[PDB]
Amino acid sequence: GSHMLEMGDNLLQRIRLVVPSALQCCDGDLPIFDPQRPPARCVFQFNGEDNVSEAFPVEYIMRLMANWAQVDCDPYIKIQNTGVSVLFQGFFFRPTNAPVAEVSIDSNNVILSSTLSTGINLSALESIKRGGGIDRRPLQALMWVNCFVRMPYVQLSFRFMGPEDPSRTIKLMARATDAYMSVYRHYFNYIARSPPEELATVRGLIVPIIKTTPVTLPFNLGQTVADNCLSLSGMGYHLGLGGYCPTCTATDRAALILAYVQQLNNIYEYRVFLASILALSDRASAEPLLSSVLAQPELFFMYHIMREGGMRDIRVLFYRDGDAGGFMMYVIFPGKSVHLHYRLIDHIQAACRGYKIVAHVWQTTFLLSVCRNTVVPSIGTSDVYCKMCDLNFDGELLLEYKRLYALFDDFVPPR
Ligand SMILES: [Zn+2]
Repeated sequence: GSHMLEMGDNLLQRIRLVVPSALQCCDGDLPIFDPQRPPARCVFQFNGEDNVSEAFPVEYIMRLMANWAQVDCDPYIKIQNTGVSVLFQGFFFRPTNAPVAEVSIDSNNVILSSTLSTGINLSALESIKRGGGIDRRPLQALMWVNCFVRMPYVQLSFRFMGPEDPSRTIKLMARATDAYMSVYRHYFNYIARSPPEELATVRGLIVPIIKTTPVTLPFNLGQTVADNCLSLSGMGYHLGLGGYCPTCTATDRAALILAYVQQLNNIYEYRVFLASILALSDRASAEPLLSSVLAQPELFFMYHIMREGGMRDIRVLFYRDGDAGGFMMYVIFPGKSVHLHYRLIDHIQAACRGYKIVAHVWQTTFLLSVCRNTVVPSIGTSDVYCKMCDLNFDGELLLEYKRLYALFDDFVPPR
């Protein structure tokens, strides 16, 4: 009689239970759910507002739904950029032409533009799980989707999470199988009796199973998400999770434009910037060259952000951009290792919108290439040229730029 209505509500309530509150439930008017005839329409919806950074327990919800259904199904969850928010939409079967993300353990990031969407179903999730050798024991490794709502964009990351205490989870599955006497069914029937213990269990999957991921150079920083850091060294090329990176754990558009028009003041701050233009003047007056580089204020933004972020010993090289005109810039890192804090990557991406930032390695030197793909008030070229004449430059600095321009004259950004 009423049982069927109760079975469906118990499901949706347990789903809403495990979804963090920042992703607000926004379901409409839903019908009665028949386990033997699961619906094909959308069964739940959760919404994340702009600037939200939260994780969705995609795998747990999928397996909960598969456990509820008394027939074969392939739970599918669609992740959509609404233009003002991220929208998670759940289904028992993937709609006809719904998208499925092409992700793996190592390539796990997805960036959605405005109005676009991606998705994933339990079948694809399981395939990714068995290809990466992930632990398949129930509750040892479940996938979540970390979302960083950064309108007009939505950043996603498909990550496998695990328990802080695996032994505490092996014992839970031991008590669940005892009461019952796949193995997931034992857990879901047991945990159905204690919503509090179910919440505590899902909220306990908070240990990333893959804290670092390899990348291939050249690496476009546009493939990162807001909490990704980047490490380049003799240990390889890796993306990290800002929260779980030991190095990491250890200014809007206005302030950037304000820094460009106020560069003449605190001339020492970008002494290293002007010294590059001197060294570039030799090879082939310097005033028309200085004007061209200042016509690309994003290049100054990058240099300003790098040093505000602690990367004080960087060097910048300017090369004519054959395609877009003007100049591209190489940020040369010192030494044989570099770590870009996740906050720094976020900053340089926002500051240089319209420019591609790509990490390279050339002649034992790590670098970023900044190539062109809101008006900034122009400054007086002559005002900067005159300050450049009065500035003093040590020979070591000028020789450094001599060696660097000679070293990178043969460097060709793959693009
Ligand atoms: Zn880091």
